[PDB]
Amino acid sequence: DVPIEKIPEHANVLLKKIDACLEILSKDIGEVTDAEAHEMYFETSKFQILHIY
Amino acid sequence: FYNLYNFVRIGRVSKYVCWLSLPLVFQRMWMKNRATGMEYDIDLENYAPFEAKKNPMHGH
Repeated sequence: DVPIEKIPEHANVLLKKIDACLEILSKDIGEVTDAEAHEMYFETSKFQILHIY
Repeated sequence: FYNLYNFVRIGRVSKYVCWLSLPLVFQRMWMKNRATGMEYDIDLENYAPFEAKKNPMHGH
């Protein structure tokens, strides 16, 4: 009950699905840059912080 | 000493707490000198000597 001409339609459907998946999964989260997350990297320096203005 | 105190600088709780046991050192320094020459009753020292040996009330 499934002719062989109907296969590439199914393949196209699944290609659309997996492409919709990979366009999201291709994205990734980079390194965090919030200073509040890294303030203790500077708090723990071997010298006190110079607020120079 | 600079290394140790540069690390004390980085602490959060110990650098404000671990010094509170230090006055106790001076307490001992003062009380020891108070006790080196404290005048006491001869009768109580002969009747109740502190941690002296051969006191039967202690057991030995």
